[PDB]
Amino acid sequence: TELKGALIGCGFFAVNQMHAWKDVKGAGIAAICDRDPKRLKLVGDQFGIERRYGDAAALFADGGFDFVDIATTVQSHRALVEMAAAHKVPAICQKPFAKSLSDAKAMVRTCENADIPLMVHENFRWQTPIQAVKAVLESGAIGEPFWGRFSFRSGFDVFSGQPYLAEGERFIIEDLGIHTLDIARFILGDVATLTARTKRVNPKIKGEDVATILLDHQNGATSIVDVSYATKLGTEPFPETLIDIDGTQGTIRLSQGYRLEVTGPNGMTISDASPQLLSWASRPWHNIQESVLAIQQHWTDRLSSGGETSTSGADNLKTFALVEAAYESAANGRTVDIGAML
Amino acid sequence: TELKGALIGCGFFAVNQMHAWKDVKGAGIAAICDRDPKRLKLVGDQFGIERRYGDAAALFADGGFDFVDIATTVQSHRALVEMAAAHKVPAICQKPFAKSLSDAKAMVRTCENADIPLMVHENFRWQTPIQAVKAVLESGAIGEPFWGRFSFRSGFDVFSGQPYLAEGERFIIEDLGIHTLDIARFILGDVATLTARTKRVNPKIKGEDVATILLDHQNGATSIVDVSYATKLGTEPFPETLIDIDGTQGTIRLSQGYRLEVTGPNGMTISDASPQLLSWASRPWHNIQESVLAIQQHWTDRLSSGGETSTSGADNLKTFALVEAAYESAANGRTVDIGAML
Ligand SMILES: NC(=O)c1ccc[n+]([C@@H]2O[C@H](COP(=O)([O-])OP(=O)(O)OC[C@H]3O[C@@H](n4cnc5c(N)ncnc54)[C@H](O)[C@@H]3O)[C@@H](O)[C@H]2O)c1
Ligand SMILES: NC(=O)c1ccc[n+]([C@@H]2O[C@H](COP(=O)([O-])OP(=O)(O)OC[C@H]3O[C@@H](n4cnc5c(N)ncnc54)[C@H](O)[C@@H]3O)[C@@H](O)[C@H]2O)c1
Ligand SMILES: [Mg+2]
Ligand SMILES: [Mg+2]
Repeated sequence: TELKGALIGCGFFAVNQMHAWKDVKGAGIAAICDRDPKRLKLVGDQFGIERRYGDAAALFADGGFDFVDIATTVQSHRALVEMAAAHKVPAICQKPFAKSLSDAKAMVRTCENADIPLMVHENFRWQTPIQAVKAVLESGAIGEPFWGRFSFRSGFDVFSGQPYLAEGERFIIEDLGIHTLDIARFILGDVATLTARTKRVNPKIKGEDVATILLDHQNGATSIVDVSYATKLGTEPFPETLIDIDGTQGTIRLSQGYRLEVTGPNGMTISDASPQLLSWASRPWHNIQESVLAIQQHWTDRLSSGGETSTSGADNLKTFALVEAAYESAANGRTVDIGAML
Repeated sequence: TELKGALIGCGFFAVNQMHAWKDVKGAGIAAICDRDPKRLKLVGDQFGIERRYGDAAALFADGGFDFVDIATTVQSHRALVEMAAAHKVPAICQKPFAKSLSDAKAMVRTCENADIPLMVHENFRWQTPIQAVKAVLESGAIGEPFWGRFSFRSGFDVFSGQPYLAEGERFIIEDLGIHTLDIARFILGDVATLTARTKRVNPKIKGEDVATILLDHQNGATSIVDVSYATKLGTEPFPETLIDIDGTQGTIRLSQGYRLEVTGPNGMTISDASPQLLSWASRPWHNIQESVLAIQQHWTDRLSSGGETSTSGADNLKTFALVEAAYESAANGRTVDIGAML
C-alpha cells in the first residue's frame, strides 16, 4: 500500500516537503499543482514528477491520489480544503491554517462532515529538541509544571526567502508566533486566557515584528511567549525556540545550541538535543527540515492505521485561537477569554 | 566634619548597613536604637556604639545626629519617618517603604512640608552589574531600547534569615519583586500600565512565591518581570538579577555569574560585571552588601551636595505603585493603569 499524494503549491518551502516525501515510508508524490508554471516546471523536474497541473480543479477532477498536501499561502487554504473534502481526499494544510478562526472552523466542519482526515502542517512541535522537552516533562522528572517561557528572538533575514512577510499589516504572530503558541499548548496544555502586546521595530516592513504574550493555562501554569525578528545578538540562534519550564520537583532549560539542562531530585543532567542533519538538509534550517519528515511520516502512519493526527484541524483550532486572541489583545490592552472564542 | 547618623532597627540586614557606614566617607553611626534589648546589645557591642536607646522617641528627644537610618520592618516605617520629619532630621527608610501607596504618599508629603531629604533604601539598583547594564544603555551602544526581561528565579532558603517571609500572606512581590520592578524602571523608565499573575507553590508558606508581571513602559518598551522562590536549578543563582534588553541597534544580556554581553554595530563584547568582595562582605551576598555601601555613600554625597537622591521617597512611589498594581492585577486578572494610582 504505497500511498500516492498530490502537492498543491510548489513554492519555497514545498521543496522541503517534496524532499521529505521521498524519505517518507509508505507514501510519495504522484502529481503536483501550481499557478506559476515556472515553479511547476522547476519543482517538477527536480523531483521527477510526470503529472503536472496549472490549476487545482483539474487535478482533483483527474484524481489518482490518496491524499492532498496543500503548501500554498493562506488565501487558497479554505477553498483547497473544501475541494479536498468534496472529492473525499484526505488533506494536509500549511500554516497559517486560515485567514480567520471562522474560516478554520468551517474548514474543520466541512472535513468532519465528509469523514476525511485533516492535519495542519505545524512542524515546530515535531523538532527533536521540542520533543525532548515534552518527553522529559511527560516522565515526571520535575513534578507538576507551574511556569514556562518560550522564546524565538532573532535578527535573521527571513524576508529574502519569504518576501510576503514584509508586505502584511500583520507579521510575526501570524507567521512565527503561531508555532511558539503551539509549543506552549503542546508542553503546558490549552490556554484559558491570553494577554498580548506587539510592536514594529524594523522600519522596512508593514507589520509587527516583536510580540510578547502572557498565557494563563487551564492546568494552572503561567507561561511567557516572546518573539522578535528585531533582536541582534552576538550569535544568531535562528531557528531555535528556547524554553524554560519550572515545576514543583525541578526545572527544564532548553538553551541555544540545543543544550538541554534538566534538574530534579537525583540531580542535574545535560543532554544534546541537536537535530539530525538529513542528506538534503541545509544549515541552519536542518532543524525545521527534519521536523518536516517527522510530521509527514506521522501523517502517513496515522492515515494507514485510521487514527487522529497530532496537529489535526481540530487540535489546531485551539492554537489558532491564541493568534487571533493575541492581535485582539494587542489592539485593546485587554485580556481575551480563549474559551469564549471556540 | 563627618556626619552623625542614628540607626533605628538593629536586625538581620541592619548589620550590613552598620558595616557600610564604617566604610562610608563623610558619615558614621553616633547612636543605634532597637526595641529588642538583646539586638541593641549585639549590634551596639559589635560596632562600638556608645549611645543606645530602647525607643526612637527618646532617641529623637536627645537628638545630636544629622540623619536617621530606619532599618526596621514595615510596620513602624510611617511613625519613624513622621518623627524624623517632626524633628527636621533627614531620613533613610528601608523597603518596603510603606504598607500601602496611601501611607507612602502621606509620608513623602510629610517630609516635603518639613523640608527634609527622604530616601528609600532600595539597593538592587546600586549593584555593580545593574549599574553596568544602565551605563551600556545610556552609552547608546544598542540604540533605543524596545524590550526587556528582568528575572530573579531562585530556590534559596531566604526563610531562615527572615522568618516573617513565610508568615506573610503576601510574599514575593512585596519582598523581592519590589526590587525587580524598581530595576525595570531604572533601566527602561516609568510604567504606563501593568498586568500580573501569581501563585503559591511552596506548601510551607502563606504567600505567593511566583510572580510574572508584564509592563508597558511610557517610552514604548515592553518588559517581563518574572520572580520565583520555588525554582530548583542545578546551579543556584541567588541573589543575581538576570537582565535581557533589546534595542534598535543591539542587545544587552546579563546572565548568571555576572556575565554581561553587549552586541552592537561594532561587533560584540563580553565583560565581567561581578561586585567586589568587601572585607566585611560574604558570599553569595557580596552582591547586595556592596550596594549598601553604594547607596549610603550616595546618600551622604547627596546630603552634602543638597541634591535629590536616586531612590528618593517621591521617586520610589512610582516603584511602589507597581507592587500595589501587581497584587491588584493578580486578583482582578485585568490590566491596571499606573498613572491613575499616582
Ligand atoms: N515551518 C513551516 O512549516 C513553514 C516554513 C515556511 C513557510 N511556511 C508556510 O508555507 C506557506 C507557503 O510558504 P512559501 O514561502 O513556500 O510561499 P511561496 O509563495 O513560495 O509558495 C506558494 C506557492 O503556491 C502557489 N499557489 C498559490 N495559490 C495557489 C492555488 N490556488 N493553486 C495552486 N498553487 C497556488 C504559488 O504560485 C506559489 O508558488 C505559507 O503559508 C507559510 O506560512 C511554513
Ligand atoms: N537588600 C535589602 O535592602 C534588604 C535585605 C533584607 C531586608 N531588607 C528590609 O529590611 C527590613 C528589616 O529586615 P530584617 O531582616 O533586618 O528584620 P529584623 O526583624 O531582623 O530587624 C528589624 C529590627 O527592628 C526592630 N524594630 C522594629 N520596630 C521597631 C521600633 N518601632 N523601634 C525600634 N526598633 C524596632 C526589631 O526589634 C528588629 O530587631 C525589612 O523591612 C526588609 O524589607 C532589605
Ligand atoms: Mg517515499
Ligand atoms: Mg564612617
